[PDB]
Amino acid sequence: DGSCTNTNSQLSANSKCEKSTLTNCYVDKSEVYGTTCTGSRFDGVTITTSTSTGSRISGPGCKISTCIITGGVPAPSAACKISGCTFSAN
Repeated sequence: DGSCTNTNSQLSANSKCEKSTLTNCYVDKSEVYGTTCTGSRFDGVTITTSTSTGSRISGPGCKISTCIITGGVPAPSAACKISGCTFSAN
């Protein structure tokens, strides 16, 4: 019972708790769907089940699609669909 799905990190206590957390995540008014954390930072973002956790993710209307790890890095996610998003390391 860690606030919906926050048992170690912070999903903004107001986003989409559709996935537990590891020990390094602080989102703000966002929407994630079965997404992993491990190491990353969110803030005003609407993403779905995505393995992107490295840098900070923000967007008043950002839309991601799965993709892979992040961290201000492109990574092998050329197949990822990101539109209207602002991120850069965490």
